[PDB]
Amino acid sequence: MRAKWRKKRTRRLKRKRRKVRARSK
Amino acid sequence: PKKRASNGRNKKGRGHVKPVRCVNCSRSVPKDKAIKRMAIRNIVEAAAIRDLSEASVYAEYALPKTYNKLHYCISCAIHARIVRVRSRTDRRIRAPPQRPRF
Amino acid sequence: KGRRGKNKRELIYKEEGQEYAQITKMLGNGRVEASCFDGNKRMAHIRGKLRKKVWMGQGDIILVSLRDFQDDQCDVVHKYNLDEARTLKNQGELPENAKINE
Amino acid sequence: TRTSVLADALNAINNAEKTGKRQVLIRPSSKVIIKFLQVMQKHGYIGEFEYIDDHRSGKIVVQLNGRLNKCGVISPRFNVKIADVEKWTANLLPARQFGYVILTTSAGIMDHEEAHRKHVSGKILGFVY
Amino acid sequence: GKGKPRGLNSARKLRVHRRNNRWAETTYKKRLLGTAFKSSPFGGSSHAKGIVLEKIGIESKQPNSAIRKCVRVQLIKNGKKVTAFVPNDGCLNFVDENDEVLLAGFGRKGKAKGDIPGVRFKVVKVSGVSLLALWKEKKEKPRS
RNA sequence: CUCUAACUAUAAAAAUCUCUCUUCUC
RNA sequence: GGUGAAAUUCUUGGAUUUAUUGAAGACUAACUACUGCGAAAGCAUUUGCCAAGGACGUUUUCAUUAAUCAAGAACGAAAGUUAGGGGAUCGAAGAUGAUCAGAUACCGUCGUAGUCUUAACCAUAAACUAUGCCGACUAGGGAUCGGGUGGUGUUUUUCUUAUGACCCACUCGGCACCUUACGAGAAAUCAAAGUCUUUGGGUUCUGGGGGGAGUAUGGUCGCAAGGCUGAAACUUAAAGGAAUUG
RNA sequence: UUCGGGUCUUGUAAUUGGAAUGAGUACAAUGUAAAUACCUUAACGAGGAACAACUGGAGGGCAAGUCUGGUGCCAGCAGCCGCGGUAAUUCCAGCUCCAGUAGCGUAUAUUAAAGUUGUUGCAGUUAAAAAGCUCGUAGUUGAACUUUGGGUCUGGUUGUCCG
RNA sequence: GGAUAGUGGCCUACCAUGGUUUCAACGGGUAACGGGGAAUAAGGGUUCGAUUCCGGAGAGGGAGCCUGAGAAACGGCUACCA
Ligand SMILES: [Mg+2]
Ligand SMILES: [Mg+2]
Ligand SMILES: [Mg+2]
Ligand SMILES: [Mg+2]
Ligand SMILES: [Mg+2]
Ligand SMILES: [Mg+2]
Ligand SMILES: [Mg+2]
Ligand SMILES: [Mg+2]
Ligand SMILES: [Mg+2]
Ligand SMILES: [Mg+2]
Ligand SMILES: [Mg+2]
Ligand SMILES: [Mg+2]
Ligand SMILES: [Mg+2]
Ligand SMILES: [Mg+2]
Ligand SMILES: [Mg+2]
Ligand SMILES: [Mg+2]
Ligand SMILES: [Mg+2]
Ligand SMILES: [Mg+2]
Ligand SMILES: [Mg+2]
Ligand SMILES: [Mg+2]
Ligand SMILES: [Mg+2]
Ligand SMILES: [Mg+2]
Ligand SMILES: [Mg+2]
Ligand SMILES: [Mg+2]
Ligand SMILES: [Mg+2]
Ligand SMILES: [Mg+2]
Ligand SMILES: [Mg+2]
Ligand SMILES: [Mg+2]
Ligand SMILES: [Mg+2]
Ligand SMILES: [Mg+2]
Ligand SMILES: [Mg+2]
Ligand SMILES: [Mg+2]
Ligand SMILES: [Mg+2]
Ligand SMILES: [Mg+2]
Ligand SMILES: [Mg+2]
Ligand SMILES: [Mg+2]
Ligand SMILES: [Mg+2]
Ligand SMILES: [Mg+2]
Ligand SMILES: [Mg+2]
Ligand SMILES: [Mg+2]
Ligand SMILES: [Mg+2]
Ligand SMILES: [Mg+2]
Ligand SMILES: [Zn+2]
Repeated sequence: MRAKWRKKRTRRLKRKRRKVRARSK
Repeated sequence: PKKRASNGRNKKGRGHVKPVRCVNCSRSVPKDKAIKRMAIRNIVEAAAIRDLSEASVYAEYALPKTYNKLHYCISCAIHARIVRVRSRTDRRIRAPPQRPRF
Repeated sequence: KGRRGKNKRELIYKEEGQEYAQITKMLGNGRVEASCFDGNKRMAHIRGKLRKKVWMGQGDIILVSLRDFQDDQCDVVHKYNLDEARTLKNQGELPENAKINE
Repeated sequence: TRTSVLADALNAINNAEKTGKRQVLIRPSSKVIIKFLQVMQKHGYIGEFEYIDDHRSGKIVVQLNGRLNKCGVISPRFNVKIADVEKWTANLLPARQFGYVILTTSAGIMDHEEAHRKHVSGKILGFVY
Repeated sequence: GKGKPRGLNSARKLRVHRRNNRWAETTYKKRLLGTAFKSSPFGGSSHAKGIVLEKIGIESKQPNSAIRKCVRVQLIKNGKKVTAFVPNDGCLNFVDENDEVLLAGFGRKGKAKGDIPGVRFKVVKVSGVSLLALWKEKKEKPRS
């Protein structure tokens, strides 16, 4: 992979999981 | 590996240069890696001067020339044959092609 | 690419710990899974001398040897190319609950 | 900024010697260089050399004879025992048949053999051979 | 030049800076952190007695094809579960599952040797007696 | 031992690839 | 129109061009270079104001006031976020008409946020010269920029001196360049990447096989985007660098 | 002149002798508090001197086999590179041979190797790595210069001529 | 001032606001008793030190104490906890 798009994928994963954190509270 | 000692940019001590659009594909390129040609030409082609010459008022008219630079992205410069893919020891020769006619 | 290669046989019957099985789907990494004619779904590994020499696909009766210590897995040995499979169905060594024809 | 003028002096000496020159211009010219060069000269790596007044820090110009091979300075002037002298001699000098570790002693600037015969030892300065 | 300090009174950093860079060597990091004591079921032990559960065949990697006769085992000393290898030809059928087996290292400092994926350990002693003793017909399994 | 003049004008589409890798000593 | 070819789209309410004007915001073409300024980002119409700085000149002034620097701080491209102002161009999203097997991609037209601003966050970039800063030395050659040197110098022109602009020989500083190795490097190459086994000028900050992974977790800054800090379990005999021949 | 005396030696033989002796027994004595054991010593105690040396290994690393038979990408070996798919110098055996030797073989640690933790002694252009840039406390380091030469006597320690 | 055999916030009363710390305090971990040492070896170092010697600590865990010059003893007591 281009490291750029792997970083983007992990970044979006982080955003989704932190929205999960926010919705859980 | 560093391909060109001059880094193939010709900036070398300026930080950042304004960009200029390519003339064919309009790709923005730094105004120094911006291969550039003086397109000076007679307004009429030499093949058709004679028809103009003997069929015109104002005997011995100036017949001016049109002037403009052309700025290419290097992709266009290579494909449109403006710049060739030279060899190694022949890369460090920067003199233009021996003044095409002299 | 046959120049790189090593370049009417008969069937072989199961012998004391091997069974005819019908592949149900082809799994990745070079594995496969097949129904043995016992009411069981076992996991077969495509053996050497077999990997990229002779191919196999879904719906193909094929010989597989069991491993005496772990029955849940097994390794496939000998393939049957669609005409002695009918013969296998004929001789009745394996139950005829599974007919495969196109 | 310049930190140890002796290092600059010896670096100029080595650079100009390697290129094959015969004279060297030492710029800062402090006591320690003068003593160093007298030790050098009495050993013979250097010919008749010269100091110059400047009303400020002076200057040195030193004649060579190509006799030298390499000089050098151990800039952090390490505390050497009378015992650890052999350690430095082994680690710096080519072969004990010759070579001289130059160190400052309670007597003064002094090569290692003088230090051992006077039975004194101080801080190490450089190494010449 | 040589961008580390060289003054007499710089000793401190020359120590502490090294005290930082030592954290690069994996050996040193394992030794100070004691990762051999939390992970790596051998709590620093070169050998451990476990109970065998089942005998498995494990595939091999690309250039080598063969069914390596490995064996699951749960270690008494911690209760963890690992996979080991039987280091001779006719010795898998010496295990007699649900048996006390003594496990040792496997020749690569807590790694996988050769072409046996997902294993870390040999097998040396089975039912008290050493496995190589059985494979040389010098002693016999008690079968108790 | 005297010098610095020419010049042109192209781009449509074309994806994938199963083994088998093997010595240098007089 | 537009393209490789085409269509979408606008057009006898006359589109396209042909002239005058006027509005808006935009940018400052060509001058534009192996040239300049700045700490770096970056900086290009004119003019005035505001303060600032480099270098050069100095038989001027003080006398170690110096260098790098954990901690702390200021700037910090573009995109982004607030809010208010503007709203041309160009264009993420979306809408389209093509190509293709599919193409919600590359080509083609419209079009939102942005693109420009005004105060505040963001502090990341291949923020690259992939060369930390301050020192001293070492080889030949030219030009070029800034200053200052000397010409019985040239045209300048105001008769003549003065300037300015040039020519020469300089010198100090700056971006750089060419040749070479007699130094290095593993080489590509470097005038520093030399003065390093003949191993010591002063100094900060980084790395210890590759993956796991800049991920897990805890802090910490931020509204948010996210940034700084930062592993391990585990998995492998390679990954990687430069060059050679095909 | 082919010789061949093996004339001088070395080895190789299930040929063949007589020497020598301990491990073991054991009279005793010593040894000890008592004793064992050792140190002595009667008498016993070597012929295949069965009174029997193992442990790993023979592709490379690395000393030693391209010998035989078996298995046939299976079993297995292999710390790494790799061997094995019908002629296996790598498995499994037999025969030879290598290495160490009453020792040798593993496994997890640690040390030298490791100039792969670098203070002596590492790299930072691209192989990992120079903070985006600057200021700045602590830390680190920080220009040169303030009695050097001369004269004497004299103590010795070395090599002189040597007594 | 008390208490100690005796100095001492050692403790009590009344005062004052000081003490240490980026020269790493405080906190956390140590499968750490400290040391004489052992392995290792061009030089420089790295690791280990439960243990033949020296100190210290403890006698299941904590506390309390009599006797005695000497113990907060443990093959000496008291109590709690296991
Ligand atoms: Mg600059
Ligand atoms: Mg160019
Ligand atoms: Mg053929
Ligand atoms: Mg298989
Ligand atoms: Mg397909
Ligand atoms: Mg019109
Ligand atoms: Mg302009
Ligand atoms: Mg300019
Ligand atoms: Mg900071
Ligand atoms: Mg913006
Ligand atoms: Mg479409
Ligand atoms: Mg689109
Ligand atoms: Mg588009
Ligand atoms: Mg548009
Ligand atoms: Mg970054
Ligand atoms: Mg790593
Ligand atoms: Mg990663
Ligand atoms: Mg986090
Ligand atoms: Mg390459
Ligand atoms: Mg024997
Ligand atoms: Mg073997
Ligand atoms: Mg053997
Ligand atoms: Mg060999
Ligand atoms: Mg064979
Ligand atoms: Mg063998
Ligand atoms: Mg060594
Ligand atoms: Mg290294
Ligand atoms: Mg890279
Ligand atoms: Mg890299
Ligand atoms: Mg960088
Ligand atoms: Mg930088
Ligand atoms: Mg300071
Ligand atoms: Mg000084
Ligand atoms: Mg300790
Ligand atoms: Mg200890
Ligand atoms: Mg003791
Ligand atoms: Mg006690
Ligand atoms: Mg107990
Ligand atoms: Mg008494
Ligand atoms: Mg007690
Ligand atoms: Mg007691
Ligand atoms: Mg009692
Ligand atoms: Zn272009």
